[PDB]
Amino acid sequence: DTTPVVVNGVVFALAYNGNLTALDLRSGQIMWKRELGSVNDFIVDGNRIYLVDQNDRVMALTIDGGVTLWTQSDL
Amino acid sequence: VDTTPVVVNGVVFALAYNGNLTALDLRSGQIMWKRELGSVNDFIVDGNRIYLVDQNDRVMALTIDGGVTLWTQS
Amino acid sequence: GGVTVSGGHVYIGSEKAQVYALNTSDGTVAWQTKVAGEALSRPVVSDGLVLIHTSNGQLQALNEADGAVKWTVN
Amino acid sequence: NLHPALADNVVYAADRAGLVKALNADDGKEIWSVSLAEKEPALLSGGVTVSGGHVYIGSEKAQVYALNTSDGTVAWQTKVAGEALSRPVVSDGLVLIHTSNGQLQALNEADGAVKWTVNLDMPS
Ligand code: NA
Repeated sequence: DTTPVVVNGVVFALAYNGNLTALDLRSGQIMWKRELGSVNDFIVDGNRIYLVDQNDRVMALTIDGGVTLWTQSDL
Repeated sequence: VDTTPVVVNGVVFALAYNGNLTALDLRSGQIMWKRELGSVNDFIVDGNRIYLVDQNDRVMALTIDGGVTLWTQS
Repeated sequence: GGVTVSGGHVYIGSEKAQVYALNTSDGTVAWQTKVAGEALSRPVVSDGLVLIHTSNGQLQALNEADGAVKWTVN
Repeated sequence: NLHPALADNVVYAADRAGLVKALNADDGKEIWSVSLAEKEPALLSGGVTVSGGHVYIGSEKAQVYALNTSDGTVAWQTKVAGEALSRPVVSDGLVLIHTSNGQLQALNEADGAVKWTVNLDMPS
């Protein structure tokens, strides 16, 4: 998932190395960054970002600080 | 070729690997129309039309409801 | 893979021909359905249905509430 | 060859060789047609994205083009950090480009100047 997504002045972008970054669209200043592993896809919805990796581990993070809300890995 | 389906007005559009396009009724899965024409690679939908592009960059406009070709340009 | 969100559910398809609905609140499994093949596209949600296009060339619609297969085509 | 776009009843379509065209959505008549070669192909890959009287297209030669919707002439052309394989995203007067070598760049819609560059790969 390499096309950047923009919601409310904030850019969410995924690097190949599983780095997920939230930036201010105007300045490019990083609001938050999470170092993850093997993230294949993500989506922004309401107050959360939902991610999954190749291991079918699914996470939710806050849209504000990229803070982990929950993790599901027993799929 | 993008394989993920698109839904517009209760109509599902799905492109297969071979460039075959299918339009199905969303509620029943009932096939409305199919075009096994060309190597279509991409499409975009608006109000009543779906626009297909092929490998040769040819563009065809079809109606969403009937799969009727309104025009083609190459 | 692929992940989408609708109606208090996170939907995810897997290579293992499984589709999961987790609750957006806590990530607990709402439901789990075996599909016709490798689910290698984002699930697409519309009108209470979760559409799954498989590498198998199948197109299935699963109920949003319980994950039951409403219809299967192709 | 690339992802086509639709804006104000005009279909904008491009191919890898560099052919970009704009067609009336009603009857398919060609409003304009233009080539971004060169002979030597332009290798268009990222696009097409339409916004602000501009058609934005990225290429494998690390270029981002802005064409005028009016006549298909090149409004601007910007050297980016790596191959522009994704669709440009437009927001708040900025064109966002994710390059194949992990850079995220925001370019001005008006003149294509890179306003900022972030290394997404960087360990942090
Ligand atoms: Na949500």
